[PDB]
Amino acid sequence: SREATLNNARRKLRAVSYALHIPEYITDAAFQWYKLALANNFVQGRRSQNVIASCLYVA
Amino acid sequence: INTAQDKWHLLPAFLKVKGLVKQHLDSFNYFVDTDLKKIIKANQLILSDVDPEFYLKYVDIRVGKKSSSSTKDYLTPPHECRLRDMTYSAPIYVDIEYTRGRNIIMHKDVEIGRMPIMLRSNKCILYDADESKMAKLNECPLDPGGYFIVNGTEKVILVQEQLSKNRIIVEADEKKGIVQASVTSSTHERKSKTYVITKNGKIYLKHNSIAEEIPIAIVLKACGILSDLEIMQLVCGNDSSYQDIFAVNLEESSKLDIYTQQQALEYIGAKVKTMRRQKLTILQEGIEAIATTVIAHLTVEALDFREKALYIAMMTRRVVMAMYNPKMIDDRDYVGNKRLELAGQLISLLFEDLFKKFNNDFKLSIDKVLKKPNRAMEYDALLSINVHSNNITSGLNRAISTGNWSLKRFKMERAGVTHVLSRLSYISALGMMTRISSQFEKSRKVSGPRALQPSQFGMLCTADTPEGEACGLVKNLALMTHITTDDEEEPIKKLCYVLGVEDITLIDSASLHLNYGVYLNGTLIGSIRFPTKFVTQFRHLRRTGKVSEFISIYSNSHQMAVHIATDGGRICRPLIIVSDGQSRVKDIHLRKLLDGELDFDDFLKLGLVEYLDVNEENDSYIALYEKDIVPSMTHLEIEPFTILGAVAGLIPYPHHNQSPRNTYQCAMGKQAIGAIAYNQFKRIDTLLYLMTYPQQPMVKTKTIELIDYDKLPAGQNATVAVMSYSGYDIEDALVLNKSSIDRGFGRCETRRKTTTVLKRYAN
Amino acid sequence: IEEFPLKISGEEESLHVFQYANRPRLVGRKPAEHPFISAARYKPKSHLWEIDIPLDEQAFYNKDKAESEWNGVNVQTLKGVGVENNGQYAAFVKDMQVYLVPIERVAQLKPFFKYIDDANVTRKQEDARRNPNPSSQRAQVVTMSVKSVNDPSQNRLTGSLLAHKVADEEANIELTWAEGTFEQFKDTIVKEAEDKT
Amino acid sequence: KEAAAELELLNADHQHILRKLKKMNNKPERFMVFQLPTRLPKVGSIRVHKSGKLSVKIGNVVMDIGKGAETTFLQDVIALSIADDASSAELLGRVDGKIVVTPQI
Amino acid sequence: VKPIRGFCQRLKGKQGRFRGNLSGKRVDFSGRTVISPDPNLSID
Amino acid sequence: VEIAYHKCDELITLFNKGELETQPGCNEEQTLEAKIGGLLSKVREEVGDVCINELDNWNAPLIMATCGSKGSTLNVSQMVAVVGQQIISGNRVPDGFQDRSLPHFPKNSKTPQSKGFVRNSFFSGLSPPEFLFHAISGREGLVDTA
Amino acid sequence: RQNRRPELGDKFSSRHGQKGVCGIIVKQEDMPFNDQGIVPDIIMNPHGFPSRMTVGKMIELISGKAGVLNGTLEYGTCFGGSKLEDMSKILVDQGFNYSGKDMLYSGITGECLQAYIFFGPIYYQKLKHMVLDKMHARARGPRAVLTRQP
Amino acid sequence: MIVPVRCFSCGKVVGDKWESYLNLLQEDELDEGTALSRLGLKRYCCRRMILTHVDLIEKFLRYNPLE
Amino acid sequence: LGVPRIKEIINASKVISTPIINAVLVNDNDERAARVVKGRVEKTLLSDVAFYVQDVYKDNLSFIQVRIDLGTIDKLQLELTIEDIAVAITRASKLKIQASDVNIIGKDRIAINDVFYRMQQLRRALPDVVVKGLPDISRAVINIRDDGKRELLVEGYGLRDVMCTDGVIGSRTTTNHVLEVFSVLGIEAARYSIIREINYTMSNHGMSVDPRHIQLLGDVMT
Amino acid sequence: MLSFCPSCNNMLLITSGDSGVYTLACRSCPYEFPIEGIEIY
Ligand SMILES: [Zn+2]
Ligand SMILES: [Zn+2]
Repeated sequence: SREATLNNARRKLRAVSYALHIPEYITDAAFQWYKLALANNFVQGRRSQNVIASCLYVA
Repeated sequence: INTAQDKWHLLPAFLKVKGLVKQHLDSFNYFVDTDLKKIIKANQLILSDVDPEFYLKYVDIRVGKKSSSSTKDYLTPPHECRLRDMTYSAPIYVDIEYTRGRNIIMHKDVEIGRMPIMLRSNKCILYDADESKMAKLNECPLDPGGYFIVNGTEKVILVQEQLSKNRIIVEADEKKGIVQASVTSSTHERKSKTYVITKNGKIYLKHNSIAEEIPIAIVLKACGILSDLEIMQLVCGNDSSYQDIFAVNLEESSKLDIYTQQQALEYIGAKVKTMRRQKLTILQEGIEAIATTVIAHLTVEALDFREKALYIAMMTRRVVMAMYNPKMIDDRDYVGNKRLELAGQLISLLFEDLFKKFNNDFKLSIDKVLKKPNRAMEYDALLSINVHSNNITSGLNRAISTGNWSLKRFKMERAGVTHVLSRLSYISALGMMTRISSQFEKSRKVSGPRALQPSQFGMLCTADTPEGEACGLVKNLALMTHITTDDEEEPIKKLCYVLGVEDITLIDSASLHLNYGVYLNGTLIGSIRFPTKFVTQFRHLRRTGKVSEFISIYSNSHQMAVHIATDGGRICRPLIIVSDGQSRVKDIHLRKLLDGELDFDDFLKLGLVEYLDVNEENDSYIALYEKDIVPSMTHLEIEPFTILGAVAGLIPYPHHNQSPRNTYQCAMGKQAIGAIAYNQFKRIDTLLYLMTYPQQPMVKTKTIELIDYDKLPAGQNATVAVMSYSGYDIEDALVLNKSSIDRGFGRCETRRKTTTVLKRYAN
Repeated sequence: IEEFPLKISGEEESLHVFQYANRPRLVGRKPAEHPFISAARYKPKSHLWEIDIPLDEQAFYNKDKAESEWNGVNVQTLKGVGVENNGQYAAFVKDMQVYLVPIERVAQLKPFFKYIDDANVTRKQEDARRNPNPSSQRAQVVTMSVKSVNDPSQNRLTGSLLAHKVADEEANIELTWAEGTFEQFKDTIVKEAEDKT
Repeated sequence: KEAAAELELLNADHQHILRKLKKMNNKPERFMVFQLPTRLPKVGSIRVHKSGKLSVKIGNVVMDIGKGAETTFLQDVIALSIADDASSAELLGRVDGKIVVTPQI
Repeated sequence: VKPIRGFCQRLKGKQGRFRGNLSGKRVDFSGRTVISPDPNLSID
Repeated sequence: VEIAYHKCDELITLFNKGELETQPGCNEEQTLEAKIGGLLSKVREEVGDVCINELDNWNAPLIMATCGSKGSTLNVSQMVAVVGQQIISGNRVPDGFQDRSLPHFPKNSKTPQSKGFVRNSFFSGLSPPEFLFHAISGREGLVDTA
Repeated sequence: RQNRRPELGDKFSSRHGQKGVCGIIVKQEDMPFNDQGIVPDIIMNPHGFPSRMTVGKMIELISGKAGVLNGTLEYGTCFGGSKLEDMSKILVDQGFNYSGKDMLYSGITGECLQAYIFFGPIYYQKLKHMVLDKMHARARGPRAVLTRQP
Repeated sequence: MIVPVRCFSCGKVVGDKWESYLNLLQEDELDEGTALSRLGLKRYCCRRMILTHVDLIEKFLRYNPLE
Repeated sequence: LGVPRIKEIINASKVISTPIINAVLVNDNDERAARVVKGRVEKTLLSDVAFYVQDVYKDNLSFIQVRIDLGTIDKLQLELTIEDIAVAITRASKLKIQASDVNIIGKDRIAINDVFYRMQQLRRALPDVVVKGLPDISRAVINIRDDGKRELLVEGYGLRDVMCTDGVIGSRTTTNHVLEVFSVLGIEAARYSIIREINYTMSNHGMSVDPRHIQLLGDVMT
Repeated sequence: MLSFCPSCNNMLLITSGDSGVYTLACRSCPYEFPIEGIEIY
């Protein structure tokens, strides 16, 4: 359900995190930030590259 | 000066040229020089389903080179990397193409992940440094190497020992299990061999992907040459003492009435399952041909199915000799039936699967990108390699920091590969290396793979074994040793065709069982006569001729064959060649040696020493001393004390003891406190016991002079009165001396570290 | 003391040997066989070399010798495959010399079955004759099944059984020799007139 | 006694191959199957030394004498020579004795 | 480790609630130190 | 030891040129091994007997042997007199090779100092095949105990 | 790091093949001296030699005595090294006994020893079995969450 | 490391016994034993330290990165 | 004699590795009598008795000749009653093909019985049958007791036909079994065997204990 | 019998003689003989 979407988001955030050369704690910080943002229903239907890049950019 | 009685200065020259610990360094250097560049050519084409134009193509791969600048411009220093809790690594560099433009192909040269490199190798800092770079690098110039720091600690890849691969090993049981088993490898298929016997004469080929059984008289008549007379004549012998026992299971080709047209394939493979897809790919010949070729033998045999026929025909010639001859068995404890894998082969088998698990995910990313009406992928192919670059590094560090190597093509789980490096003493750091671990680790069997065999004179140490449950399984390895690597078996076989052999295209007769037939590690080439002249010619060619350099030949008279072993993994030891009158000292060779020229790796060119430990020496005769020669010999032994290992090499007069006390003392000699390294006061270790006032051994064994143990001792010297004093001297109960122990006798330094990394959270 | 010349002069190359795996060497220790009179037919570029040999009349007109019932057997056959070797040569012994004809081509043979080799497939096809299991799918048979090239999923046959596949595509009928004496004997000596060491 | 076995077996093989080479091969249809290894650097010039030491090789290149191959069953004859337009064959016939050249170093 | 533990591996043997947690249990008030000889004590 | 090796040399060469017979056991090469083991255990017994007969007063191995301390008179014979016939699997050492045991021994080894008979004491220094044989016996006894 | 003084209970083993744990510590002079007056450091068991069957340590004391006497670090490798025949000649040429023995004077009474006692240097290594690293205790302390046992 | 000030078993001081030994081995060379005999060594348990004891502190003081 | 012996007695295993049947005779090795007991009850090596196995093909459903060796069995005379060989063959199946019509003619030509497959089954099954003795007995070795009496041991499992055999007395049979001894002599003889054989296999290596512990070990499983 | 049959090179088997004389033959091979007594060793 929603956990599969957060798993896909965690894999994409893992990809952008290990590609952008950031440490491992800020990956979990961006993950909980994306979880809070999706709890606030901030965006839908994007290609998700811009979304994960923007969340990792603010984190 | 010496005339002929020295016989000793070959071992320091050997230790200076090659060295003691080379079971990891030489194998890893051969890996990063040949195999890391070779196995990438087998996986270079990454063609996709969508948009059938895109490809990469690997043309070059190398470790830590960066061929514009220097090697890394840091190549993070090893003792600093041990304290920083970093892995000691140097990255990968590759050269690849693209399909960037409509008419443009880029040749961008990128990197893919990091890779650990063991110390003292080619691609390291600590190669060829002597108290200046050693002093600036802040580490001891006496460590054995063969290890690499991963995640703060350092791990040592143990030398794994398994059985042989392309051989036919004999087994036995209580008159029912006369199974003539084997294994095989075409680098992706082992799965079985299971040549078991159920009824007398009935030695049906078993398999796991088959229902019941397949007879020999239909295998040798279907996928072998068919005559129904050579099965009495070619495979069993001429005299009736063997054929009268082999008379059963020769009428089975007449009982079921098979008589090969295509039903001799249909009956042997109507019982095999899972035919690879839903096409039903047999087409009354196909799965039978591929089951003959690839899943049961190491030869592809594209046109002539007769070499595998003669291989099975000589395999079944031993099980008849396991029945008529009252139970002679080549047991699976002899060293000639034993090949061991090194650190390079294990790290290659790791890398060849982790590269596949990288490439499949990268192809998945390519297929994820190419799925939109946007412009074609120019630069995201140039990019998006440092997004799965942390799959080779993280996996390559995890599999060496844990020790459980999951592979998706061989289907095994290997546990307990490495070990944390114990630094109780310098003897511990030398003897935990050069260790032969095994596969029979936890099994309570007496007098099996626990009792040592007489084929260990110079091969392995006969006194180095820790007492307990692992007694006879983790024994170490001797000093004068070398391990063969395999170049190629094809020029060797062609040179055998040059030296006067016939092939297996014209040799079917009753004269197959004349004088000894030549082999190449599990493949017969020809039943040649005049065996001593062939061995003499190759004896002259291994010293004078062009390319042999690692080949053991030996004539076995009981099974009436002669073999040639060329696979990699067997052990060696140097020995002096004699010719019927004298040795090869001759008053000038060792004189030129200790004058300051003509070192090792030149005495093989002239013909003095030649390192070997296979059953070549079983077809030989080795002398002990100078005053023991007989004019019928082959070789002699250089030093007699090369049988004891390095951990058994500090015992003063070991031959004046019984063997259990030597075994106990060599087991507990890598346990005492000492003077581990020169950076003793500049390192941080998790468990480090230190000696305060170390002193030399008063008596020196002639092996600890060479391993610099006199420089770095592991104890203390003391006079001692052997008497029964005060009743405190009952059963290994010593009594010390106040005001002698008060002056610094046996003072200890126990060092424990406590690292608490402070981390910032994701909050 | 005594010198023998030998010179390489081979430019014919089609002289494959045939290891007859039925006849012992000098049966009864008396040369009385002379069995080489036979016929043949070949196959190009697939290395089969089947040869049929004529019959002697010991006892046949027996029913079990053509099939289980009948094909009318009249000839024995023999066939065998084999890859060519490298290094062997023949020799001529022309009254004081040696000529060293190249052989270089070997294919061993075994006795191949003569009319059982179609009998088992013929009985299964006759049992598969007039069967109702091939229903109306035979009418709408289409050859539209063209497939793409093997993108990284599983591959084709691709050379592992090509020597096993090519055994029915073509076959040549090569006649007997029965009179050939001049051609591979005198032209070999004429080649020595232009060799001249 | 492997040196002795070498001595008497090579003497018997040399006497047999000298006796067989000079009988029944003037003009019958009688052949001989050689082998000669690869990498040859021919005039032939095959000399014969006396006292049983048959130095049977070429004396223009390095002398690597040796002979005495296996006598085998299952008669293997050349027996023909063909071509490919519609071609026919030849009488060759009757291979009897096997001989190789074992090089010495 | 991929067997799961249920109510049979807790009763199986040598680490379960029969053969190392019930019959032979870790008792209190003990101590473990190496031994040196001494003749001058009585045998009690 | 010289007359024992001479007697064993005739006892093996009367099978090399002739034949050997035995009533109770098997046909050959087991009663041969039993007779070699007996005629070499008699050597150990006699040389240990003359060793303890010759041995000194206030001799501390003899003091422990006459009192029952560490080591019997067999241990004192292994000290001074001779060591012989190590015991593995109730017989001598088997073939570690094809047809023999070590490269320092000739083929078809069926003599003493070819199939596992040490002849040197611990004082005189052991031979390297004898040291290997004693290592065989020591590791076999230790793993049997375990 | 702590500088552990080697206490009583600590393992001390010879390099030649005999183990050992100390029994008591002797003050200075209750151990028997000689004419030069050198008090030995450790005293080993004579019973540890026969049943463990070690005679090379008995050669090791002589080789160590001649090595510390004549100056040269002496041999003693496998199957060769410095023999005993010249070794006894060196020991009797300096003025010591030909067998490593010596007459000693008893500590608690001052008179001679009735039997001779031989003494010389042995390389003594200390093991990783300090009694502080092996002492154990238990009280009414922590218990498990699963069986309420320690 | 550093030679102890007094030997273990006996009590004779071992100061001015090491540098006066290496100074006597480099300059005014003696074989091995007349060095100790002229330096003043009598009891042979006072002679198992100057003859023994590889010098480790000269190899330990090498490791100072510009201290 | 070691710890597998005391391991195998105490659990009362149904099978056992190399037991002995110490049978006692009446007469000594005088000239024939003890060799008769040495030859009767063990095994008939019929591969030595036949000297070959031959048939001849003249009539339909041909017969397979067996030749006796009277001169060979004139050293170990047990069953020179050659109809007894025929009745041991008519011991019915023994090889899953009945050899019943084996009617012998003079000069020892036994006429035993597709066709060739059942012929070769009898060809490779005939040198396996026995004519006298239990098939569960390997061989026997005769020993010399110190008084002069001869005590032969038997490697076997029966203890009924070696006790039924005339020539030996059925007084004492010191065996190694603990379950077959129960099956042929009841409860108390088996428990005396289990308190005697433990004491025998343990006193041979010293370590002698009080045999009341042996009796208490024997009572608590019998 | 462990036959040696020339001109076909296969093992002979002595089956039933097809309702009549007890003959011996091979499987689809012309080499045969009538019985004259088997050559059993
Ligand atoms: Zn002192
Ligand atoms: Zn036939």
